[PDB]
Amino acid sequence: MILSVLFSLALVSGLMVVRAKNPVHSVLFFILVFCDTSGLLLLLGLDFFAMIFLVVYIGAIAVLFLFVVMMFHIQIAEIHEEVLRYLPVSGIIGLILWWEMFFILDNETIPLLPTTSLIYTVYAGKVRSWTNLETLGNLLYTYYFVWFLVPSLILLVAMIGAIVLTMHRTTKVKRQDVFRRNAIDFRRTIMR
Amino acid sequence: ERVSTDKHRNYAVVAGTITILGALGWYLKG
Amino acid sequence: NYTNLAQVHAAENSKSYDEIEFEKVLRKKYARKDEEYDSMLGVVREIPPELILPDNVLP
Amino acid sequence: MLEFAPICIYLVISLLVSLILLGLPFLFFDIRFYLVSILFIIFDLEVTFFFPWAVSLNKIDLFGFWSMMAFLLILTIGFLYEWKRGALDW
Amino acid sequence: MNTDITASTKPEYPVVDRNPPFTKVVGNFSTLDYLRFVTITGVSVTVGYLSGIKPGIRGPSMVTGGLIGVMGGFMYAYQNSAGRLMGFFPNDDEVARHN
Amino acid sequence: MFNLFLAVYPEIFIINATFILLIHGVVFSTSKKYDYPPLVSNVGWLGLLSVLITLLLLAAGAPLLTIAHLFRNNFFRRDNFTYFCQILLLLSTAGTISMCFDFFEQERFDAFEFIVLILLSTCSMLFMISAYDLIAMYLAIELQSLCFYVMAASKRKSEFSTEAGLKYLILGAFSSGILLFGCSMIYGSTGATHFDQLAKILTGYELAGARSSGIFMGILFIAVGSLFKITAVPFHMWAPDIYEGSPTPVTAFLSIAPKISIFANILRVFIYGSYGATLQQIFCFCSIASMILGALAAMAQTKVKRLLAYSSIGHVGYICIGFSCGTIEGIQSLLIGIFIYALMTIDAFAIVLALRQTRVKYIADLGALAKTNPILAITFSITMFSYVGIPPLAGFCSKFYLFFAALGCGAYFLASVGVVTSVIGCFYYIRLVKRMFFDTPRTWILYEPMDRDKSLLLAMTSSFITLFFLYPSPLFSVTHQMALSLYL
Amino acid sequence: VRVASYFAMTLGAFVFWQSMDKVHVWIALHQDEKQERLEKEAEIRRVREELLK
Amino acid sequence: IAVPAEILGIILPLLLGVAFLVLAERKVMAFVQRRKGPDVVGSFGLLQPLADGLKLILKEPISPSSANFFLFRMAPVATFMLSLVAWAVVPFDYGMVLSDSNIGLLYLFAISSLGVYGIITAGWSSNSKYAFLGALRSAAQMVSYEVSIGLILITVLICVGSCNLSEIVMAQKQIWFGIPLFPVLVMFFISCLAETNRAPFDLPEAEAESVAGYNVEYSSMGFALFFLGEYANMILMSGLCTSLSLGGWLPILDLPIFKRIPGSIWFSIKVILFLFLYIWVRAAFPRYRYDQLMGLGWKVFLPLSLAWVVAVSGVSVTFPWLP
Amino acid sequence: MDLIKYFTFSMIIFILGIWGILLNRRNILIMLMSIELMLLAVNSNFLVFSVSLDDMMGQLFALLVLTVAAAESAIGLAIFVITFRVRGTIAVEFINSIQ
Amino acid sequence: MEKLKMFVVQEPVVAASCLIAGFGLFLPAVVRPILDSYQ
Ligand SMILES: CCCCCCCCCCCCCCCCCC(=O)OC[C@H](COP(=O)([O-])OCC[N+](C)(C)C)OC(=O)CCCCCCCCCCCCCCCCC
Repeated sequence: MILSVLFSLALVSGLMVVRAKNPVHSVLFFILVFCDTSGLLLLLGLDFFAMIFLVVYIGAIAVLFLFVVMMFHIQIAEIHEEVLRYLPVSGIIGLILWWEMFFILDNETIPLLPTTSLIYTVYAGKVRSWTNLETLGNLLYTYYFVWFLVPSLILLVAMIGAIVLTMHRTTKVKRQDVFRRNAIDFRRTIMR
Repeated sequence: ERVSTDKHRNYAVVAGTITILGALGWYLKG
Repeated sequence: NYTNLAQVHAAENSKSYDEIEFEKVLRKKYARKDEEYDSMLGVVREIPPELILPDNVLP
Repeated sequence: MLEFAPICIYLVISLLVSLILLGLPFLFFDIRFYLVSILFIIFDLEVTFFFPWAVSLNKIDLFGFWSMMAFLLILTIGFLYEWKRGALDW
Repeated sequence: MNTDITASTKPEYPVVDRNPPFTKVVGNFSTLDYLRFVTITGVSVTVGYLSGIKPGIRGPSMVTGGLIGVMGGFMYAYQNSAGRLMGFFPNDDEVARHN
Repeated sequence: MFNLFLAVYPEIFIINATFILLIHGVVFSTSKKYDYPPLVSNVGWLGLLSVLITLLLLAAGAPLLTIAHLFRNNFFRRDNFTYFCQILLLLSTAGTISMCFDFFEQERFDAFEFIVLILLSTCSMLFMISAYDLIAMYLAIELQSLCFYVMAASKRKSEFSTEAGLKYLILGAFSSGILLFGCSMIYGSTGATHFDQLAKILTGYELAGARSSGIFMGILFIAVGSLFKITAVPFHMWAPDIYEGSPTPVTAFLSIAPKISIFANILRVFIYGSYGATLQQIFCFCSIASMILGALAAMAQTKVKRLLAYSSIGHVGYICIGFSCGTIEGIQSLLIGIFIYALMTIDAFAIVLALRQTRVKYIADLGALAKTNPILAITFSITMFSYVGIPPLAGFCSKFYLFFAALGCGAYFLASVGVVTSVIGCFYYIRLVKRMFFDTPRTWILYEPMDRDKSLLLAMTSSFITLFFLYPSPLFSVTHQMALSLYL
Repeated sequence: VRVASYFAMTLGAFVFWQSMDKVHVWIALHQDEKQERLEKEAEIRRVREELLK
Repeated sequence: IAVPAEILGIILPLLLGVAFLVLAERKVMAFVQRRKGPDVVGSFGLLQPLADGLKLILKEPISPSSANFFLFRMAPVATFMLSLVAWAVVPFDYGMVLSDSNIGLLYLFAISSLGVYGIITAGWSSNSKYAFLGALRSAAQMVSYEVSIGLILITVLICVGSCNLSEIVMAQKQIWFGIPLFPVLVMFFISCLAETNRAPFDLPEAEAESVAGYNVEYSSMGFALFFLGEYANMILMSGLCTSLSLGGWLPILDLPIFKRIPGSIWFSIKVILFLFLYIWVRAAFPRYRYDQLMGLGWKVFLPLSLAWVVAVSGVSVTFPWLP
Repeated sequence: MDLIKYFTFSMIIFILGIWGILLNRRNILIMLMSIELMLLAVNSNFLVFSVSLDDMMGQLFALLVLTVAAAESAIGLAIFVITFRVRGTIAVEFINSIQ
Repeated sequence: MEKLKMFVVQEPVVAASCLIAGFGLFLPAVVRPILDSYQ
């Protein structure tokens, strides 16, 4: 029930992202759907992944989108189009994708119909319960270090591109210097 | 009066002669 | 106007080897300019007075 | 989990008290911000990678420690690029 | 952390040692490996000098080329020495020395 | 350096050289002691040197790249196929770096970050060619994608460059999302990410059935992503616009280098792992569309860069017929076609950069070139005829061997469509040759001479193209060995 | 006011998700019949192949 | 059930503590400045927070009508939620936690990350562009110093194997981590000073100066909620400082006379010293320019935090000193 | 049932991103947002598949996809900023100079 | 040496961070193998 409420809220927030008139409202509903996905991760049991979704998606990427959207100051009728015309094609494509989801579910993943009393508890792996954070760190830093070092190159490329694209140093503006003599030693002087 | 006063150019010439000697030795020993 | 042009020509033609080489280097380096990288760096790259032709001979 | 239900109830109660506090009186451009945000993204990813490494230093050996050091060195070169280019200045 | 040195293709020459130490591989450097290192470093320094004339940084360009060439030449010499010492290359001289 | 890393000396050296070049360029370009020198030429020369050195490392250490087979098996596997693919990729990168030097000085494009991104993207393509997993594949693809985003949008104030960067951005992100969904579907329905595990699970059972519907969808979405990466007509709409908008060195690099890496990746993920007739049918349809619409659209084009983009799309369609046959001869034909197309594209873009001095934009601009620059006119006409597939030149070798693979393929429809397209698409190459040689325009566009860096490369490439029919045995044997070594 | 509309859309999404649960239950129930249909079709193909051979 | 009772017993005393914290800030600043703070509203001014709150409640509200009424009203609500839910995890003694999350540190880091949205929306929803610019500046400053704070958290996480504050303190049992990492504690204190826009790095409170702030347009209760959120965050980060670098509910030297004190008293005392340090630094120092503080955050504290992370990791890995 | 619900939600989010791209013709930032929604759906699918299959590869690759998505968002917003500065507007009809 | 002293004066914080990072990398690079050999 809580799962159903959570992804109902997520679907509504995503629909508001799609059909929101104001891009700022779009960013806010994007934040909301990220929060709902984090709640779904709590339900799944991936506390670390939910927290990092919050930190990165909610924090970093979403403040980036918010900053750029607000700083643009986009006006209406500059980004504005009637949605009724595209409703048939959107419905057809969504129906095709939903039918494909139907076919995928109908064969591989069969839902279970009603259980708790039949749960066999091993008790062997519970003596030292490894957390998701702990297991992920162990694996990612011992035995998959290449797939961890490669994203460092991706981040370096992103930083280099961001600088080479959005850098503009002031051509002629004075910059304060604190290393002056009066700041360093300041020998006292008089009129005499 | 009979000396080249460019340190960088002198180092470059030394490196070029070293390169030529190394390439010749590599060819002879290969 | 031709007196002024003669002054410019004499000033250009009375240069020794060192001045010719220096002005050739300056002209080659200032022949073409990039404004994107100059703006990124925070530089202007002003034309030197050596290559500034006197206004007496300019339209 | 089983510990985030108190967090959810705390959030609900915080909403209630904030709404009550609001309703009590009723009874009576610039690229520097973008660059800062990009640096935020990069260093959030850095800290996100630090967290599991810091937790699992006891299991990962010098191999893991030096892998993290190489990751930092790859990303610290980017920080030197930031410093020398002028992205850290305002 | 477990590490395996086994290669997919079998060496075509007798193997002095499968996983020689770094110091042993460095000490295995023959005159040919030194010539490799010297030639690569000199090529890099010359290229750096010839390319840094236009920007105006000849010393800095030679320094950068020197670091790049030292790294590349040392990597190439170490590669050749290790390939010889693991039997991947015609290691007649150190096979005779081992025998 | 512990002995496992013998398997990654080329990549490690190229990464360290990229870092050193970045540090040197920044520290001596932000220097007030000098006049803030344009370090693009120096950094490019040092990057070309680094590319040559890592090429030498990879070539000489042929058996040492296999060291630590099981240790690296999680991330990548190296063999003769990857060895030759990486050799060709390094050669193409070196040629692209060498032939774009004169663009820097004349066009004032003095950002050494371009060369830094060249090196980083080349390392990404190296990792991609070596890659043997669904994770390293995605990481390398995304690394080159970000590099190419920055490359296309490199000219900040240029409206064309910004628009091309935005378009390539959005469409590449869409393709990355689709490919990611495919990887997710395969992982969920298979339990495996390593290519060996996928092969073990998938062999013996067709992908068209009630079982493994999720596997089929994942494979199809990954194929869609790869097809976008190679500009097939169902997903080609980015190639012409970004190829035109991005600076000419950027579009030359985009047309030359990513093709071989993406196609080697496709061979290693599809021909080995998910080999099944449905994938070859998908690529058959994609090849039909690619050839037909490339010819049709290039007939209507009047700009050199757009015509080159559509020619690239058509030749990708031919590489796709070679793939969609998917046999030993089919894969050998694919490799032959990739090599020949890379050589011809290097030739054509070297000539274009040579004509970039006077800012050539339209096909008519190179009119009356048979008088001002005769030998250049003959060279470019030879390149155009090679693109056509005229026998004495190199392009025809790949052409007829693709058609032979298609005749032994059983795909008579595919071969007939390909040959009809070859006849149809000859017209715009012939129009180029007419513009150089036949027309007598009222006014002529005089073109400045070349640089030696482009001239030597152009002479070597033209000699290779013209005189390839005298000795194709080395390339044919190498490609046959690569195709055989794909499996055993 | 948009808060009421947002909550109405939330209730609509909840109803849609209960409908999705209903169709999932329907698919879980009606799977065996599809299985015998597929078995009959496979038997038809096998008989056709053996008659061709 | 008992969970709402515990939540109310955490929330209401937190509001009382925030009120008496602003009163204590006034008193300490006045005593620093050779004067006496609020002393006329009740004995020693103890009823001054009550009088201020009652006046704020009784003040008639005004509606800016900024065409963003919902976002204008809900931003202080958002920051108040964030402060409270951040306080939902901080321990006070052995077993005084609501959610004993194994990822408590990252939870607090995430909540601190979410804190910028209230100010950003407050600045945007306001009609004036000065408030929007001030909100952007404050958001960026909190961003930089939260990056630094996260690096300090990583240092502490290197020191202690676990990620929950209670087990962090149980490891603090020996040496309090402040003796080994006093410079790290100092950097964390300055970073949290710049995180809450308090002491130096005080942009929004420089209203008399040209920077203005994001609270200019806000009415009585909006301003009150923003102030309550800021001061609750101040107390929260003082508690974080004492749980990270002072051992939380742990006595000094483990003497048996010191163990008679419950331990919650110890945590409260340490938090009080940290709040006194907050007011001390605010009263004793001038404030930084925006560019100066941003450059200091991105060039002085980030490299030092990375270097300290590396140094602590190297010390712990080399020797058997690892948990 | 839980796996069915999670997979259905992820597929619905993917379709919703597709719908965002479809409907937002004159809006480009929302197209990028729909792409990011596709990325989020992919991450959720990987995480739920890892949980269901008791394998850690899904978590590793979801973390890597998060890093890549953050980097590509940084690059994309850089492109957006430079484009908007070049042409002074974000309207699509000003980004149709190539045809 | 003189240039190093000038740099340390002009930028003390970066020099301190570099020294701390150098110590942190130096402990496991040398002292850790030394202790491993000693054990
Ligand atoms: C026991 C059953 C009880 C009843 C249950 C059903 C209740 C009704 C559910 C449908 C929604 C009704 C309210 C719609 C309000 C729209 C307001 C509007 O124009 O907003 C503008 C916004 C655009 O933003 P905007 O910026 O223009 O906002 C302006 C908002 N107003 C008008 C209030 C000022 O439109 C949208 O966002 C598009 C919404 C489309 C409809 C989405 C509905 C929710 C999802 C439904 C899924 C399918 C449900 C049925 C399933 C059946 C079984 C398969």
